[PDB]
Amino acid sequence: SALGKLQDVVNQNAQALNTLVKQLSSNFGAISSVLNDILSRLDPPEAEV
Amino acid sequence: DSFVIRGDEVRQIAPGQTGKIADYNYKLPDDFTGCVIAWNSNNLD
Repeated sequence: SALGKLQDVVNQNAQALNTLVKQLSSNFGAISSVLNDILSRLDPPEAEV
Repeated sequence: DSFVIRGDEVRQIAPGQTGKIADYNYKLPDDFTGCVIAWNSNNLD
């Protein structure tokens, strides 16, 4: 850990991208997170919400 | 638009609703429909 600051930069960027990708799985208050599924099993007027 | 339908079909004719009349007979668009006015016509029949 001699190169602490540079390794910290790399880790911070990896952390940001990783959490950004993790947010996709989050439900966000809808019936399901995966978008194809929410499209498939509801009518378009209801699925829109 | 003028047509004659039964009381249940009156519920059926709404935007985005799904029913035997709604699926095939008559479909409202996924957009505002101005108004829907329904009254029984049994005396006229």
